[PDB]
Amino acid sequence: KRKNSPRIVQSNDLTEAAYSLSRDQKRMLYLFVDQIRKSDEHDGICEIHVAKYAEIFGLTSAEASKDIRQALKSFAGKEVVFYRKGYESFPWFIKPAHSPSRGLYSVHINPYLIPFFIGLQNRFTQFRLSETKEITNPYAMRLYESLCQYRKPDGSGIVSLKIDWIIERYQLPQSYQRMPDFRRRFLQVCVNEINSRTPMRLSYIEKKKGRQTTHIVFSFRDITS
DNA sequence: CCTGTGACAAATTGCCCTCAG
DNA sequence: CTGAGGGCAATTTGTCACAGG
Ligand SMILES: [Mg+2]
Ligand SMILES: [Mg+2]
Repeated sequence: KRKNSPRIVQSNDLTEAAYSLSRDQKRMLYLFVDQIRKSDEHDGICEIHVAKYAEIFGLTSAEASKDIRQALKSFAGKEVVFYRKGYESFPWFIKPAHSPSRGLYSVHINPYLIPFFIGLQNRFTQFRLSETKEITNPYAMRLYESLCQYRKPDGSGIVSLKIDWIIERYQLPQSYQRMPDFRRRFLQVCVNEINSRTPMRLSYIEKKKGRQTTHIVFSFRDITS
């Protein structure tokens, strides 16, 4: 099969939020949201084990330590903003991470994010973790999550996304407001990298209005077709 | 206006090595 | 032996000048 990798289940509000995290931060953010789904009333305290992280992401003990230490530092000052319109901004962490023993980090998610993570019925995105552990460009990650929000059961879909919305929720660098660059350094990159490192296969077409290009119409099928 | 491309810069990659318990 | 450190060269991301439809 391919069903042994953990099932990531995030609310569509998180899928659509505007924030900025590295690949490495997003890698961890998948793990945290997994822990949180164990509540009979959860508090926002998560733990991270170097040794297991290495096995999941195919990295050496030493380099897995570099990756974790450096991102935990980079969280501070980083906000996530939720919409639906609507406008709300929260901090990811409320305390610095730390290590009570070798190999172990304790992080403290803002408890208020707990409902935005768990979400509402028939209103959520889902994907296996194995589906996304070989992506490098975090932007390629954000797009894949989005596509997954519209995946039918047979692993196929069609969705049109407006470009001014991608620049906003995915918080793209300034210069990609000039379409030639948006084309070259974001769209063609994140599409090839999905085609290569995920079980999804993707094509696209550009919706133009006047001289301006305004929407990307993404459609895809699953490799097991 | 729109487009693509060449050049330059600043950032991320996997990889190497030392050293402490 | 693991993992907390320091470091590096090659490749990928981000910016912007110039040329043409
Ligand atoms: Mg990054
Ligand atoms: Mg790394």
